[PDB]
Amino acid sequence: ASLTEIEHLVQSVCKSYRETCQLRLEDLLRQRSNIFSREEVTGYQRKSMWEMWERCAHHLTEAIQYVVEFAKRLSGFMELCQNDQIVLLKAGAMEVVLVRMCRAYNADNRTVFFEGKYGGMELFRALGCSELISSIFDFSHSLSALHFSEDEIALYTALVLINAHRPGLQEKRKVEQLQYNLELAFHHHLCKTHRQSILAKLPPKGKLRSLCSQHVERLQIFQHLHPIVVQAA
Ligand SMILES: OC(c1ccc(-c2ccc(CN3CCN(Cc4ccncc4)CC3)cc2)c(F)c1)(C(F)(F)F)C(F)(F)F
Repeated sequence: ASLTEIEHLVQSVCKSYRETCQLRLEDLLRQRSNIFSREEVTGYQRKSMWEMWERCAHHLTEAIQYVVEFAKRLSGFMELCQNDQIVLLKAGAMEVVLVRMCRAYNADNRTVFFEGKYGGMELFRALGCSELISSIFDFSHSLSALHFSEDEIALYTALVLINAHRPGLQEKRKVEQLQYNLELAFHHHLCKTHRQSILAKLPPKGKLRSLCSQHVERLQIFQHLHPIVVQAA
């Protein structure tokens, strides 16, 4: 692993992120003042859990599609067998969506960009999932305090996906090598940018993991009775 190779991996991972980040940072920021009105919030709260579930399902399905496209552009991911690609994505795609979410989160007023405007967590009341929604807002509140840059999100979410400890992998050594390469790139870039300090402030991978298991359990109990077909890209 030469300096030139490490830096090419850095630049490469950051390019794939730039091409598959669903929402441009500039828009998210300039729309921070565009907040749902009290009447609009009441409108979301009056919807049935079934309508709200299908709006969130569509929103999450779309975001997962971008995370999948992100993975496919990661050096070496496509050279993995189909089984390992699926294992990695099934275990990590929703964790990455939760990480990316902090870009759309405004720590000042505790609102998130959702269907065109910023709203607090009371927007999702109809789902009857206050505790879980609150946990998701707290998680992205923590990441916002770190001031995650776009390249830190790119490199960190690459490491969420490329994890040689996911059970079910058939080529563990090949994933281990990809993982260590990405760890090198991530650590090298933090040094270049003077951001060593965030390693210890990052959440433990078990925090993100537990958050997504509670997520998917409610996810399946919802889709068990209300399926939907979404678009592509
Ligand atoms: O698990 C449940 C659940 C219900 C709703 C959300 C949910 C949906 C949307 C948002 C706002 N988004 C976050 C993702 N961000 C992606 C992104 C960000 C930045 N750049 C590119 C892409 C766009 C903004 C927040 C939360 C959820 F996460 C889980 C429940 F808890 F209710 F049970 C379910 F499904 F069962 F209903």
